Amino acid sequence: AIRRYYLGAVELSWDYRQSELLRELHVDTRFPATAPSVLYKKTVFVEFTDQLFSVARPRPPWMGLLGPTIQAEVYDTVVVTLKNMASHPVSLHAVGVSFWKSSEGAEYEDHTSQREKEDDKVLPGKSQTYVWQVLKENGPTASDPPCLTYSYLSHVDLVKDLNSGLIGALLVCREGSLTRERTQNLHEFVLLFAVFDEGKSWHSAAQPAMHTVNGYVNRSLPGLIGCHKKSVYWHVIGMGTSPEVHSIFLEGHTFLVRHHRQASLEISPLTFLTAQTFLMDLGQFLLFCHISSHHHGGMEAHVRVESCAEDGDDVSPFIQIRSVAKKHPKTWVHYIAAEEEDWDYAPLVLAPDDRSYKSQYLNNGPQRIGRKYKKVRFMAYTDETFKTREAIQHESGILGPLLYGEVGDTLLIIFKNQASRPYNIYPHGITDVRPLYSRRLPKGVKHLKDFPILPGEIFKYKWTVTVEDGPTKSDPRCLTRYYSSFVNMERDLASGLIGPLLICYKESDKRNVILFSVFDENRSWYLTENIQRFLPNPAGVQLEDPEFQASNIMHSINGYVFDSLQLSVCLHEVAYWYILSIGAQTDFLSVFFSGYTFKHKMVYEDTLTLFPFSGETVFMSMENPGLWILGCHNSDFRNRGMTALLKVSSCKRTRHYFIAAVEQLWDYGMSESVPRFKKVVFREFADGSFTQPSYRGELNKHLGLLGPYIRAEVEDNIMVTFKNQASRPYSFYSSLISYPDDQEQGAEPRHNFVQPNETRTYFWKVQHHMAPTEDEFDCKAWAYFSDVDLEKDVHSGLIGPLLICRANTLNAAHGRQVTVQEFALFFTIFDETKSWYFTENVERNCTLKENYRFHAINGYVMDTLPGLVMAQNQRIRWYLLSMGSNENIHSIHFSGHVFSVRKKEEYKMAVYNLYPGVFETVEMLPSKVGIWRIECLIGEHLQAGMSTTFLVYSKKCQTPLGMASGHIRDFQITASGQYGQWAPKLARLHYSGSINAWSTKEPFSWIKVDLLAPMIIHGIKTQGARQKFSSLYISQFIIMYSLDGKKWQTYRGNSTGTLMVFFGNVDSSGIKHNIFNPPIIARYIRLHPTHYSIRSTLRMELMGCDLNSCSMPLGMESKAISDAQITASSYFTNMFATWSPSKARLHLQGRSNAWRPQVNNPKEWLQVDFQKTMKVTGVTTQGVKSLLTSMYVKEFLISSSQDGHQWTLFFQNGKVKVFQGNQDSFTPVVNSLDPPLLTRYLRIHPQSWVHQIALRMEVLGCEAQ
Amino acid sequence: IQLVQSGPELKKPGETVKISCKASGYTFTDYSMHWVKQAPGKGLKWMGWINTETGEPTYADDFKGRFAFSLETSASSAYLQINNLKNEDTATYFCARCGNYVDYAIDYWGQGTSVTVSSAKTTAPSVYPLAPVCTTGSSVTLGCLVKGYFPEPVTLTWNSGSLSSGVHTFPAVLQSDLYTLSSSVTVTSSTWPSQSITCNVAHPASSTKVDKKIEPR
Amino acid sequence: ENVLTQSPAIMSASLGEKVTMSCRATSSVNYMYWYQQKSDASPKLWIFFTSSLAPGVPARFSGSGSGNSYSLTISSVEGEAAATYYCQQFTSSPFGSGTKLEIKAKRADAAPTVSIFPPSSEQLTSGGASVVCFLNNFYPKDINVKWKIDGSERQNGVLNSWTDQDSKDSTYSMSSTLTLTKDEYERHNSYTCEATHSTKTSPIVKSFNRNEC
Ligand SMILES: *[C@@H]1O[C@H](CO)[C@@H](O[C@@H]2O[C@H](CO)[C@@H](O[C@@H]3O[C@H](CO[C@H]4O[C@H](CO)[C@@H](O)[C@H](O)[C@@H]4O)[C@@H](O)[C@H](O[C@H]4O[C@H](CO)[C@@H](O)[C@H](O)[C@@H]4O)[C@@H]3O)[C@H](O)[C@H]2NC(C)=O)[C@H](O)[C@H]1NC(C)=O
Ligand SMILES: *[C@@H]1O[C@H](CO)[C@@H](O[C@@H]2O[C@H](CO)[C@@H](O)[C@H](O)[C@H]2NC(C)=O)[C@H](O)[C@H]1NC(C)=O
Ligand SMILES: *[C@@H]1O[C@H](CO)[C@@H](O)[C@H](O)[C@H]1NC(C)=O
Ligand SMILES: [Ca+2]
Ligand SMILES: [Cu+2]
Ligand SMILES: [Zn+2]
Repeated sequence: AIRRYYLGAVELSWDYRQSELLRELHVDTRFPATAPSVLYKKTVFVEFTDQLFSVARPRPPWMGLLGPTIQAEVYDTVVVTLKNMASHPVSLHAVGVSFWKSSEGAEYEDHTSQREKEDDKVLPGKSQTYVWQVLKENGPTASDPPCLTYSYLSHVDLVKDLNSGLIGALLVCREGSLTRERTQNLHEFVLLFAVFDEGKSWHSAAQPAMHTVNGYVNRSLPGLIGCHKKSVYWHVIGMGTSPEVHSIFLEGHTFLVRHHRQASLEISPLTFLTAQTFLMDLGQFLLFCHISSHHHGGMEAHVRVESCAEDGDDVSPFIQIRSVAKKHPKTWVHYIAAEEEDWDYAPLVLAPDDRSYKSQYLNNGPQRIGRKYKKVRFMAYTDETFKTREAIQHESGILGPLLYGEVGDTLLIIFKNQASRPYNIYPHGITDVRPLYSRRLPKGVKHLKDFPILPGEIFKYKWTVTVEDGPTKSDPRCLTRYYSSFVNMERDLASGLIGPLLICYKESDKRNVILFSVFDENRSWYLTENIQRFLPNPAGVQLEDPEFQASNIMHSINGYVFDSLQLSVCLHEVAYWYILSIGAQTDFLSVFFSGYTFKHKMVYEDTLTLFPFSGETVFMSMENPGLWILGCHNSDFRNRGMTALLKVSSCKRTRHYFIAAVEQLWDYGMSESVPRFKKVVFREFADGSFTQPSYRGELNKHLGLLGPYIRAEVEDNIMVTFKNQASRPYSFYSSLISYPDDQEQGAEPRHNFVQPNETRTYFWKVQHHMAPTEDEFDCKAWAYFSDVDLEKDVHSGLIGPLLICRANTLNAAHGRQVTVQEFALFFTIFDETKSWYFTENVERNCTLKENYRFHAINGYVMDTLPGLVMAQNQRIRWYLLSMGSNENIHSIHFSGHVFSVRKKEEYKMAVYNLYPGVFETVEMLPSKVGIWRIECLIGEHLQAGMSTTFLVYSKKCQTPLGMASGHIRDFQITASGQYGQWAPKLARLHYSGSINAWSTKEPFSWIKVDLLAPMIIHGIKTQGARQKFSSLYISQFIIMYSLDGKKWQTYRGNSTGTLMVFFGNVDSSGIKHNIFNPPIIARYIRLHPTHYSIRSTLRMELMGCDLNSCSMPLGMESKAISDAQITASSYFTNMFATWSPSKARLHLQGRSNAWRPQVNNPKEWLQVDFQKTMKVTGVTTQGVKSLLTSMYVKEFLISSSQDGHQWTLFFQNGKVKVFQGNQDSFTPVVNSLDPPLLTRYLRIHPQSWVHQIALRMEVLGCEAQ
Repeated sequence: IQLVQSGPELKKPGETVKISCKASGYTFTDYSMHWVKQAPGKGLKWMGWINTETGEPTYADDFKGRFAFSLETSASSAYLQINNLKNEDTATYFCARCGNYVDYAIDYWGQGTSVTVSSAKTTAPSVYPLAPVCTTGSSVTLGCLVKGYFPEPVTLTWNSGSLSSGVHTFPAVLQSDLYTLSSSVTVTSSTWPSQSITCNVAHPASSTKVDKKIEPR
Repeated sequence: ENVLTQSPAIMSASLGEKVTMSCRATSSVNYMYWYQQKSDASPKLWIFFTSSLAPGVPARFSGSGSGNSYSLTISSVEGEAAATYYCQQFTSSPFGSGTKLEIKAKRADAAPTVSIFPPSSEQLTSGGASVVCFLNNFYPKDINVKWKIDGSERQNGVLNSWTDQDSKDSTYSMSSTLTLTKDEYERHNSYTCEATHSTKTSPIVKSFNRNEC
């Protein structure tokens, strides 16, 4: 149930091409050879068999730069001894597991002891061990693979660490990995698609940037051997400190990440995906990057399946297919010509302007043809004459016939070329294609893909659909792939050849299609022939200028740019949507639908990401009349062409939210280090009488720059009255707005858009579709913003959370779910130069702008965000959201924490890649207690400041802060208004006498306590006093608190309204406990009396804890500690009773309710076993009063141990702290130990008492080791 | 603990005028502060406030473009420097506090200031002692009519804050470009002219002091 | 924009009568405050935080409420606490105080005490003088003051000036001062001053003549 590991760090030589260099464990005769090949310095992790770090275990070449692979399971432990032997210090942050702050790998605004901080930097020599828990919650879920992809690395400096090569491998399986893993089968190869950059490595001081796969560029990776007809598990771990992505294809295979078909393996910064694939073939294959930007010429490696010796249940394939139907697959009848025509990218043009964006790309002139171009399509014909065309249609131009096929069906694709050049026809995603009739190849044609059909040929292709290229019962009915030519991929693509492919399952029949294409006419074979025909001048010349190219990169929707495609669908009607992104593009498209919500991986989303050369299938229900545009979400597009609209048209209570849009002045980091800037936000208000912006506190203080929670269940209503302040006009769009069917006549473009200082109300019924699925969580996240300029005013500051809770779950008057502390995170980049309010930001007197880039979570930077505080064993529901441009592909990570997400199934994650626009919900429950960090794991974001700390605390650490005994010293107490000789220091609870509390005649009085340190606070015990007969006290009061000097804010916890009114005492002697679930974090705290009785008098005590939650009852009183762990030197044993050492529990009662030594003397003692190693901050002692004989211990020393024979007494100042104890039977006495001690066995020795030695106890402590 | 303001000024339609508000006996820098407007009619009209931790004031809506709020940390005081003083700026301006924290209210006040819209002179008064009608009863009434003075008022009492009871000091109706008030007191036939009642009328804007005693004819 | 309306305006009370005054406001607030101006004095804090009383107020006062309509109740009012009352709120900006509110106690009709005065020494050596006339301790402040000289009268020139409700008695007094020049005095004979109240049908008056006393 434990495993042992050893490891260090070493600097060496590495080249990215030739192997055999990663074996410097025995010196070789290779030093003369200092010739191109190219070499740098790189540093990595190195394994060692033993504990003296000299026996260097060898490694295989397929790993490459990967640190030694590490394994564990549930109910386990992991003991790893790191030792830096290189130059720079290294750490060891981990993901997926469980550690105790003594093992993190990063130091931040943690307010923690430095003993728990040396793990944050391991420096050369030395050692420093770590240990990880892999506890209950970290285990894998059901529909999860047998094992899960996680990792580790040094976190001392992210930008330099990952680019110097500090990285490793760390899978974690469940109880079920001990089995003899079939050594000639499973194999389980580990891959790293890392982007490396020596230009900001550790050691470097215009350097080269590199796309490697485990460290190998240009098809240089050996060692990849998997068996024949048996699958293999891909443990992919994307890196790259730069953002960017890698749409990764395997030459002739698909993938089985999760439960859906995947041609591409779309990775992004720090992804953690586990694919599976079947190796049905023999021979050698390639795995390359299919990005249009061929800087990625390195992301290519070699794969060879081979034969083996002699299918055990290891998630044996699950795409089961057989017979639940009736009819047979039909051989299909298709005739396709690749002939030539001319194309208008906007047959509905207009406006011959100049300043227009639609002039460069479209307006025909004497030197820019803009509008019409000569291309080459895939035309559909009815027979073999190829001289009668199948009815071509609008709303699917420039493209070829729809090509449909079930599993096992047959497609007879007959191809005739009627063009000036040889073109091909070839499908994607399908793994089975050969000529009809024959099996074998032409002449020297190693693979049919890139074989040209001559201008006149007639070739008979036979496509057949297997299963290992289709659905899984999980994904939608018909995944989407493409077909076109292959003899010149990029150019044939830009020439005009394109066509659709569909693979369905049985158990306008299939509707219309959409291709998002960047048609690069500038590489068409009909470039030098498009001039000689269309342009009025020949010797144009001088085209090397970068706006002749941007005069015809026709950013098109199908074959139509600038609102030229106008398809039509009625109301209520249901439409599948097969979407694709093929073209130049280079990157991914964040497509969206104005006022429409669609279903993706059987989940509901607002925006859908589209990788290059990636088919994604969706479907949406049409129940929103009007006229709706499309879009791209990714910046300079749309402007440049990509539009097309839709013209839909026809053929218990309610929750009220008064919202406006004001403009504050924001500063992201007053901490650390300052200019203050001007943005525009939303704020919850009170009335249309817009005077009282409802104050956001406690439950809404993490929000900061975000708009307010607008909560709503399903089947109720959502009224959004929205008045607009500000200067420029903005709006309120949701994609959940559902205007009723109004104004027939013709389809009207939806108005929205309110001029400043004007009001518009929104009122729509929440439908079931906006709600979360039965399979989903309790409350799905939705986006909402302003639709006036969805890019600029989004960098200005208008965004918020629209939450749709499900069923009768958002209860009470509070309008929250209350069973869960729910938070919202917003990972994006802010660039003030696009803001509407940037001109006025010349805030100085009288040139690179790199400090206007704010990598800001919720608008904070470098731990500056406060308001993240969650209960211990509570379930928390996080909401991650990414927006902006395509740089925002954030890898969200909670320091050491693991979370769960639901998309049809419930999987498990530690880092989330937040693709922009998509809004997904996650949940988690935290175990370890303290303050942790929330980061975006992208290297160049942590140092740019994208980070904030979040505290989890103890819900059962209540210790008197010190008002009583005097732990709270006398100078800490202050107040204004004091009447006369009723001093604020007399406010100590249970203190009577002549004068005995603190009063004040004055009206607006208060009283201040300084805790000297940022302390956690868990409640206030409020009393009063008596002057002869009149009971005086506080009947009603409210709370103030601060943190540094004068950032004072009120207490509005547990919603209620404006702020929480506390109820005071009622009598003199009577005590009142005003707890608060939502606790306070402060050090200065003031109380304000609102309704006294005669005079504001007060006798009090504060209930609190330290910032790391160490003052916990371990289990003495609550009987969580077993008696077999509680003994002594003896025990008063006889017949009247027995005072067993197991009877000395604080507050434990009985006729024999204590421990008593059989002989009284200053030698006796009592001992406690913990069976593990724990931390202790104090003891609490308590005597007993049997009969009329009071029995307690007046003084006691304390000694500690790790074993059971050797003891080290508790010292202080110079000698041993004689802890003074009880003076009565009842009242317990705390003695907070200082310093705290890490221990396993604890002893207590008396030195003096009363009558006879007797005691009950409870130990303030906390978990550790 | 008090708010000692300055005595009222006198200006012409549209100038520059600076008041004050010295503190009490506490830490002035921590606490907030308002100025108030109180016309000879309406109940109250708010002027504004200033977070006097380091000086960052605000304003109300009715009043814009012709006011000011400054600071003097030394003597713990706030100012009101009114420019472009239009004519209807004729009202009593005050001083507030609110406390140090939650919901700013009011704590103390002080004396006023108001000399708007002013046209005329200034001058010392004209103390005229009064006389009785001849002999009847033991419930005689006595006065101290003073008429002929501007910037109101004068230290008007009897023997300077001593033997004085049953008085009705009357509002000085403006007539017409100069104020005019009267005094009042009642005594029984066993007080005067034995207890030497001497009125006192000391002007403030001219430091004048005119005490004319009472005696019958 | 945050408007508070005071209800009622000014009421006719009674020395010991349960009387309340609201202060309803368009914009709704959470915490309310009240202030008393004792006849144009430097105002004073009286109720703070909705209902509780400040240090230094006869316990006969109270009042409360929440939201859109607050109130100020008094059990037994006395002429002492008879002055002006404004409500003021703090939930936004600006903090528009209420309109107006005042108290007039009970007590009963009070005949005016009468007295007339003559010119002075250095007074009649200044182009005239003044004939002063007083009405001290009466109720209610309803009133009428006119003059008569032998027969010829004069309505302009009277300097009438009421006071405010008192405390020891809640009675009202009033000043009056008309004058002319010197050749009105030694030349005209009589000199009378009237006081037609709602207590005495014919006014309680005094006598005349330029010579005599
Ligand atoms: C201010 O607002 C906060 C809201 O955050 C309130 O805090 C909640 O207070 C309630 C008490 O009123 C707490 O409720 C109790 O929680 C316990 C948790 O135990 C387990 O519960 C589920 C079981 O499925 C587990 O999933 C979970 O992980 C825990 O392990 C429960 O034990 C309690 O349940 C039952 O208790 C008694 C039995 O004695 C039953 O009679 C009850 O009917 C109930 O079924 C109970 O649910 C709650 O935990 C607090 N919130 C959080 C996040 O912990 C404050 O009360 C509120 N205060 C004020 C002044 O307004
Ligand atoms: C919203 O509209 C009101 C009404 O016009 C604005 O009030 C004006 O504010 C300016 C600013 O100083 C004044 O000069 C005008 O006198 C005001 N007009 C009226 C009729 O009172 C208000 O300022 C507007 N809000 C914003 C944020 O511009
Ligand atoms: C990889 O191939 C590219 C092709 O352009 C070349 O420029 C680069 O130098 C090569 N690198 C290695 C290590 O072979
Ligand atoms: Ca640490
Ligand atoms: Cu990021
Ligand atoms: Zn790549």
